Amino acid sequence: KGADSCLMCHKKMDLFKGVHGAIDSSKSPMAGLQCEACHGPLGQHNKEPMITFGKQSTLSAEKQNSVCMSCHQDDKRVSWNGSHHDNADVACASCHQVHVAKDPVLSKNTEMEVCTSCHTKQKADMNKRSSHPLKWAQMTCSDCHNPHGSMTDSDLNKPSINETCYSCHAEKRGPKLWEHAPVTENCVTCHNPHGSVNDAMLKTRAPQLCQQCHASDGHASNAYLGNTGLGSNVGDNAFTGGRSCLNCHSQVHGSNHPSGKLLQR
Amino acid sequence: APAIQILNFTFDKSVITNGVPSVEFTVTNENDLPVVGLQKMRFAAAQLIPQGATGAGNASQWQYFGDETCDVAATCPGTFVDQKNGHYSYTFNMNLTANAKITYNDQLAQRVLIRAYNTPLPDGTQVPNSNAFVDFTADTGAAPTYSRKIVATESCNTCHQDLANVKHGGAYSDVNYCATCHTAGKVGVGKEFNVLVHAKHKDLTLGSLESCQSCHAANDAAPDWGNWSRIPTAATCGSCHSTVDFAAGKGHSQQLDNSNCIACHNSDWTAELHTGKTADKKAVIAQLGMQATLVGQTDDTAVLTVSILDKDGNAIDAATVQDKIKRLETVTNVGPNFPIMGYNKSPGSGAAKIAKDLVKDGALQAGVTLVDGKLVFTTPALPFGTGDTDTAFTFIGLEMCSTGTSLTACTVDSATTSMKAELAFGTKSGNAPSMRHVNSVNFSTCQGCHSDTFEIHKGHHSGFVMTEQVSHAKDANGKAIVGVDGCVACHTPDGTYASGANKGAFEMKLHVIHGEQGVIKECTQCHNDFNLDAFKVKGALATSAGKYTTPITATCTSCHAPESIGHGLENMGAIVNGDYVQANQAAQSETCFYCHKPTPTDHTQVKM
Amino acid sequence: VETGTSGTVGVGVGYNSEEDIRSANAFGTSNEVAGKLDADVTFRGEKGYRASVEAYQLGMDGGRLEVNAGKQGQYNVNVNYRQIATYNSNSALTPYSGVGSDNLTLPDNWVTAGSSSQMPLLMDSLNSLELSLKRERTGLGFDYQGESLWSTHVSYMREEKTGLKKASGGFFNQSMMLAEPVDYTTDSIEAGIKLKGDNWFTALNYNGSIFKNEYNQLNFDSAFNPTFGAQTSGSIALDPDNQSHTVSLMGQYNDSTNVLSARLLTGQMSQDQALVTSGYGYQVPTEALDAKVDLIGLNLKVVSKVTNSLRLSGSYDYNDRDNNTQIEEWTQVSINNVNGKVAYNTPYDNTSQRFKVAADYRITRGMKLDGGYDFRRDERNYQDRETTDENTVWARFRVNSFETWDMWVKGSYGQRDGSEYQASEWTSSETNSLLRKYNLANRDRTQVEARVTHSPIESLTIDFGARYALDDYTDTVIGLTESKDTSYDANISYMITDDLLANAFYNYQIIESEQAGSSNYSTPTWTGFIEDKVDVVGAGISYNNLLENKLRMGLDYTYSDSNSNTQVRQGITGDYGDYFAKVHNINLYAQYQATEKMALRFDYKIENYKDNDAANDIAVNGIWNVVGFGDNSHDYTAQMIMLSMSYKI
Ligand code: HEC
Ligand code: HEC
Ligand code: HEC
Ligand code: HEC
Ligand code: HEC
Ligand code: HEC
Ligand code: HEC
Ligand code: HEC
Ligand code: HEC
Ligand code: HEC
Ligand code: HEC
Ligand code: HEC
Ligand SMILES: [Ca+2]
Ligand SMILES: [Ca+2]
Ligand SMILES: [Ca+2]
Ligand SMILES: [Ca+2]
Repeated sequence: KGADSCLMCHKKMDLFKGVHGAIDSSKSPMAGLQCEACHGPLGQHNKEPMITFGKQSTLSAEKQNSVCMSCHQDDKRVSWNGSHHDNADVACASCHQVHVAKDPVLSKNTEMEVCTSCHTKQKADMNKRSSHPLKWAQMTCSDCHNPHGSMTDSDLNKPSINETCYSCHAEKRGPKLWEHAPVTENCVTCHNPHGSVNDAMLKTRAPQLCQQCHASDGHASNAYLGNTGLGSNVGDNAFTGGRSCLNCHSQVHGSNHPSGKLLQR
Repeated sequence: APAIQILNFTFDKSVITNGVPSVEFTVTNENDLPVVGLQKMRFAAAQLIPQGATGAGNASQWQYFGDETCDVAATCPGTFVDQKNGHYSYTFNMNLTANAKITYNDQLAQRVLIRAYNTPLPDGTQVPNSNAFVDFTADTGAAPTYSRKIVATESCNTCHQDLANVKHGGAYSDVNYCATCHTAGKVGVGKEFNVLVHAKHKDLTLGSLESCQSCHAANDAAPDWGNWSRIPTAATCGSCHSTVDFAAGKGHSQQLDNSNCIACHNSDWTAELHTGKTADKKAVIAQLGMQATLVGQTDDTAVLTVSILDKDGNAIDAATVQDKIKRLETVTNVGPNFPIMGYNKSPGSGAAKIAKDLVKDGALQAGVTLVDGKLVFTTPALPFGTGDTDTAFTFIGLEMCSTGTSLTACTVDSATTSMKAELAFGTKSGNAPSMRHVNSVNFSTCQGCHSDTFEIHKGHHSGFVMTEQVSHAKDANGKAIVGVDGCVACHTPDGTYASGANKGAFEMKLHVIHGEQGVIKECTQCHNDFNLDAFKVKGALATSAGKYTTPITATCTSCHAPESIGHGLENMGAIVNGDYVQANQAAQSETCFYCHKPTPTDHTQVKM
Repeated sequence: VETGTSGTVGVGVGYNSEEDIRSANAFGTSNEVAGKLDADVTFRGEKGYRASVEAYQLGMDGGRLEVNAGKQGQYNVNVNYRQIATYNSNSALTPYSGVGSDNLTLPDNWVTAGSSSQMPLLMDSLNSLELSLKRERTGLGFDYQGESLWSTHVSYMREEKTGLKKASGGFFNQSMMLAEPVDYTTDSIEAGIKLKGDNWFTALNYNGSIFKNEYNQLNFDSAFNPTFGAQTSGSIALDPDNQSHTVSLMGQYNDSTNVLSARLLTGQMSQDQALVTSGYGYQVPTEALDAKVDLIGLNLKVVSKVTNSLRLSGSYDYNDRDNNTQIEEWTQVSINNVNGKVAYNTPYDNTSQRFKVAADYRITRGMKLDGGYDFRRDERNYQDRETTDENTVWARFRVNSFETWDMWVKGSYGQRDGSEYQASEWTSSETNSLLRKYNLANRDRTQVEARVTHSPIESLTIDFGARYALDDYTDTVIGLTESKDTSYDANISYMITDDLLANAFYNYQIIESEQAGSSNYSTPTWTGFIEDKVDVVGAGISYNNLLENKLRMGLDYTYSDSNSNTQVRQGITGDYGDYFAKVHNINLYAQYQATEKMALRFDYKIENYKDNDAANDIAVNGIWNVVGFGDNSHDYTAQMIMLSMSYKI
């Protein structure tokens, strides 16, 4: 058999220097149905149902993913079927392209430019004062997310927000003797994972952050007016200047010191 | 005719217009009738810096712009307006933006004060010196967000009666007025109120000042009263803690400002360490009481039985706390309305008071025994007689070894506490006992100055806490009177151990001691009444060693030097420092109250 | 060549001045002059043997490498390398010696004082330090596929992290900024067995993490006179060596009408590091912890096509962490108690379970509507609130058909409520009765987002969207009260079919937060207003020169303004000063395909960066009870170039 002939009518371009133009393994062309698998010649085009005219791009059909799904449901394409992308009528083809050697999306220098085309918010966020080093492509969204959708809420590659942070910040994984409750519970109770005006990607910083949760009588619950005109400069005190509350409570992510309950040492 | 007693102020509109203050107000008297024709008044304007605006940890602080005095008959820099219906208004001459020292700030809470002078109305009616103030937002004239109303005049008046007595010729009677003028920039460094007042009371022994609540307590006129524990600063703490130099790091770690104090000195810590010693004291005093009985015998002796009581008043086996008794001290005399046993032997009866300690250092003393769990001791024979001398009486003081809130077995090094004293009466005839009057001096008046835990004569003696345990009379409203009648078992007409030299008789002792104290300025501070009829059962009193004076004269010369009475005293059937028989023959021949008609409110009154 | 070694390799070198080390982030490395070595080569021709190696920017940060080998469809063995490095500063000053070490010491001639303004040898002693963190991950993996169904996975990577962090060690209010060393080595391990079928597959994955800190405590001499407690030196407990292990079973049943997904997960995280006793004068109840936390997860998802007009989905998730570390009595140091205040450790347990249901009804091709309800319930330990429950309902509506316009808008409204709020006994000083920690408080979060793209002419397109969110904590009277986030964005692209492409963007965002607090530990007396805002614009031009000496070049411009402004109002209103970062980036590139088998490219970028934190614009002795690192501001213009070459081999 074989049908070695669909090729010669077509302009000898779509070089198959890539993985799906390879031949050795029992998947794609050899020991398989060749340009049939992705297009479909029971009786080839120039002849809608049971016919050989598979479009495959940003253009004509939609929900065509069916075809590559017969072939690719590994551990990572699970939850794709209700995925924010699938339900957005996004297609495997709008991201990936097969008909050229090595796919651009899997260069990590570029996986951003593709994702930021729709997710315009992130293109602001990684220009902010602090953020993960995506601008110059030391990292990209694949490090945190899986674009095919995960069972976790914002399609994170790990089963919860904190164990996706721990893949790189293991220093901060438990269990510590005296842990700060918010840190253990959810890391983005304080941090914005894409970027922030404030340093260390904090939603709010220095004293007011702590004063959102700490209301005990005394120095934790006073008004720190800062620059005032009447005498109080902003960098002349340990509460608003320097590292604010962390000049005395530096272990904000928890302590394993016998006397660390107040996050002091 | 009815000269105005009280001026009561209501503010209707108070604001700052382009930097010039304006007040419009209503004045009414003690029966809520308008007061019309006011002649002289001083107007003052001020500004409040909030907590922290000067620096983290610093307190709120007034800025005093200045004062203007308006006299309707003479000069007045501003515009004073009488609506001749009780309503008034004043507009200042000063413009706050033009102040050399203070930048007027439209956003700071503002305050305006009024001293209404004692100038009488045009129609001749008397006006009492008065003071009022108002707190307002500069533009809207509404109630401000914040304040500094920490202490209240009521608390000072517990001891001072009227704050005007204290300073500046009576001009100022409300503590908020002082608090506003005595701020940084207006007075010298060290005279700011948060330091001045502490400093003028730190070195006083008054028991009530041992706790911050004599001045810092919850009170409707003080929404900020709690700052006393929440605003620790070098100036205010150092006002009592003068040995520390925070900037130098002497006696304390270095503190170059007040940013950090509150971090270490939280409210609860400041509070307990300054209220705890008083609380412990009350906690230990509360655990034991005493009831005593005293029974006259046919051989002129007296059996005294002392019963120690639990927290609820039920008697206990005394051996259970014998090991905790440092000293149970008794004093027995005869004739409560006029003791006839001296401290030493009396010229008349020839008898000295019966002084016996029932327990010293955990041990029963000679002649004391335990019966039904009670202490018993029988006196030597006493000079029982008729009438008042039918009654013997005994004063009882208890001093227990303690630790914190605990009573502990007494050791050589052991702290002590004076407990509730007891007073006991008994007769030879078996008839009802005579008792001295309590209706002229209530011990409650003392508590104001000396606390409810005045351990009188702690030190050389067991100490005496005067409570209703000694009470035997009630007042108009039906409440128990605690009198100081027990004291006369020692402070006899014949003096104490110097027999006249220190003027020991109780009719004189408190007067001499307290006439020399500038806080004491009116007899109303101890006296709700004078019981002049009491002199009718008095004899002569020892006024120097071995020599005696008729009682009315003796009482008056506690303060009044005998020589300084222009009209002379022997003229009046008085005898001043004569011998015993001569003086007590003349005891009832004194003519003073034919002329002198004294009240606690004015004791200099006379009728000729 | 299709058979045999084939591909391309390249090199590069670049230069940068000046020496302010923030420039090192835009550049490849920190060094004055860069080094680069790109590659992409491939081998085949041995009965399906294939053997590729690829290398991105190796010799500098962001560097990567991947070599593979084996038989195309039976097995593959790879080895990898990655390098990340972020540079923070080289302007900080510390009097401590032994920086980068376990032990920070002052000169033996040092004179303590009660404050930094009065330490005679502080200025004289200050030596410069560089804050920065570098990661080196080297990995290795085997991958064996089977004939029919079963394939296996096994991989192992080791990261070595080095550099310095900012830390604070002091005694009560005396504080010193210290260079916390970081020499971490964290291992990761993966192993998996998958059985795949026509319309189903099961996986069994093991994941393992192992953190090893070289140093376990940080020792430092006190610059200050000894204060109450009488200490000359501190000892901070560093992040302890820990480890975590987990296995997840997953199952997928595919089918044209329905699909079912499931995930089962069990793990344990452990920590047994010995406890710090230096500079600690009380008896520890144990010389070492045996802290263990047990993780369990359960994930269920069904998606079915009830008709072709609409698709119905449901989900369920459950993630429970139970810390059953062992409680004991720990003597805390206290300024009020000389003998220490005793405190019990509180091992926090966290459970989460969510249930959700959705519907995707396509009224019409080009017009899809979606609606869903999500329920979440979180249970917690030792805290103000036991349980918190949120009910959120949402919808999204997309419309592509009409003209060249393509639109969609989505809105969600969620209400969080919970059990009785009542402050914990486990704090050292009880909080205000009115405080509501925002992660626990009743909230109403409503957000709406709309986006439109229109392309009337071909060779141009314009997209713009707008977002608005509001977290409103209705019953919070002390604490976080409200946080609203609004964003705009507009991007455009076009060409007169000129074969040069252009684009331009502007994005704007403001997050406005608003909180209250109470000085007299009662009802509020002050309020805080924080405004966290960003403006970023840029435009680029790119020209591919076709049918000639295959040149291609481009020019890119971007400007950002990150800015924070916070204000506190108690009686009056104060504010914190300048908090901003303003940066211009221009990138000019051009490549010439000279010599056919080779190609050369030239990059040139300018970075004008200026940042200021008004709180840290002070000197070292700037606050009396703290020893600082100094001014951190940056204002520098960086001029960077690089050459690159690639030869076909
Ligand atoms: C000539 C006799 C052809 C044979 C044999 C095959 N194809 Fe083709 N095809 C042909 C032409 C002239 C074109 C261009 C169509 C146009 O509009 O210009 C195409 C197009 C395709 C496409 C792209 C469809 C599109 O996007 O317009 C595909 C995917 C395609 N052809 C696939 C295909 C397959 C799989 C064949 C063998 C099984 C095959 N073609 C044969 C002409 C001819
Ligand atoms: C972006 C919107 C994507 C769409 C849609 C799809 N894929 Fe994707 N894929 C994408 C990225 C960014 C990567 C990088 C690898 C990573 O770490 O995430 C991948 C990877 C793949 C792979 C390789 C193995 C893997 O990563 O799991 C495969 C086999 C793959 N993608 C297939 C695939 C299918 C079948 C898709 C649609 C149903 C699909 N991809 C969509 C980005 C995106
Ligand atoms: C507030 C209650 C926080 C929670 C929850 C988390 N972090 Fe955090 N983080 C917080 C602050 C106030 C800072 C500033 C530190 C400084 O020196 O100014 C940080 C910083 C980080 C950092 C940078 C420095 C650090 O100590 O490593 C990282 C890498 C970081 N945070 C990570 C992190 C993770 C992994 C958390 C949960 C898993 C997390 N943070 C929670 C405050 C808070
Ligand atoms: C202005 C409107 C005043 C008010 C009302 C009160 N005081 Fe005053 N006092 C005032 C001044 C300018 C001074 C002089 C001190 C200085 O150097 O500026 C004083 C002084 C006193 C003092 C003694 C001060 C000393 O130098 O040791 C005392 C004890 C005092 N004042 C008390 C006091 C009281 C009790 C007040 C109202 C009940 C009061 N002052 C009001 C100005 C003003
Ligand atoms: C009357 C003799 C007092 C004694 C006893 C105590 N305090 Fe006092 N305090 C007193 C006054 C008249 C004032 C100033 C009020 C004003 O309106 O300016 C104060 C003030 C304080 C403060 C300052 C609070 C603040 O500035 O916001 C503190 C911290 C304070 N006082 C403490 C304090 C303590 C602990 C006391 C007993 C140990 C104490 N004071 C007694 C008057 C008197
Ligand atoms: C003997 C057992 C006494 C009893 C009971 C009470 N007092 Fe006394 N008091 C006593 C002596 C021996 C002296 C010293 C000599 C003298 O007469 O002054 C005192 C002194 C005082 C004083 C003077 C001030 C002083 O030196 O501390 C006062 C104000 C005083 N006594 C009061 C007092 C009161 C109120 C008592 C019962 C309520 C009381 N005394 C009982 C001996 C004895
Ligand atoms: C305590 C601080 C005193 C004040 C001030 C003044 N007096 Fe007093 N007085 C005091 C005591 C303890 C007693 C003795 C009570 C007893 O049981 O013996 C007295 C007594 C008198 C009396 C005798 C009348 C009586 O009620 O027993 C007189 C006439 C008297 N005091 C006058 C007086 C005057 C005029 C005072 C102020 C000018 C005054 N006392 C102040 C205690 C105190
Ligand atoms: C030194 C200059 C400090 C700074 C700045 C801050 N805190 Fe603090 N804090 C400090 C000390 C000495 C203590 C008590 C030490 C002891 O042994 O008691 C504390 C304590 C706390 C606490 C617990 C006590 C309490 O008030 O509940 C909390 C919750 C706390 N500190 C919080 C806190 C906040 C929120 C800060 C900035 C907003 C802050 N601290 C700064 C010393 C210092
Ligand atoms: C699996 C994936 C395949 C296979 C095995 C073939 N095609 Fe072909 N096709 C596929 C995709 C994903 C796309 C769109 C995205 C992309 O191009 O990468 C296409 C589209 C085409 C086209 C359009 C023009 C173009 O490629 O630019 C043509 C002409 C085409 N497909 C033809 C073709 C031939 C002749 C094939 C076997 C020799 C063949 N395809 C296989 C997906 C896949
Ligand atoms: C959100 C919720 C926060 C925020 C933003 C911060 N903390 Fe805390 N913190 C939080 C909880 C739930 C707890 C446990 C005690 C409690 O239930 O209130 C803590 C604990 C602390 C402690 C221990 C104090 C004690 O035991 O009494 C400290 C010293 C502390 N947190 C400091 C701190 C700092 C400095 C913060 C901002 C930089 C901060 N917290 C924020 C919850 C939250
Ligand atoms: C008025 C008198 C004050 C002032 C305004 C403050 N103190 Fe403070 N204090 C005072 C006394 C008479 C005593 C002795 C109490 C006793 O031991 O019975 C104290 C004691 C302290 C202590 C105890 C330390 C010691 O000496 O053993 C401390 C820490 C203390 N006082 C602190 C303190 C602070 C922080 C103050 C300002 C808010 C403060 N005092 C004011 C008397 C007075
Ligand atoms: C950190 C610890 C500080 C903070 C920053 C301040 N103090 Fe203050 N203080 C502290 C201790 C541990 C002690 C000793 C208590 C005791 O011995 O029981 C004190 C003592 C005082 C005193 C008492 C004076 C005496 O010893 O007789 C005062 C008046 C005092 N402290 C006040 C104070 C002030 C005004 C502060 C900053 C403006 C301040 N302290 C800061 C602990 C610490
Ligand atoms: Ca009785
Ligand atoms: Ca005498
Ligand atoms: Ca280690
Ligand atoms: Ca548990």
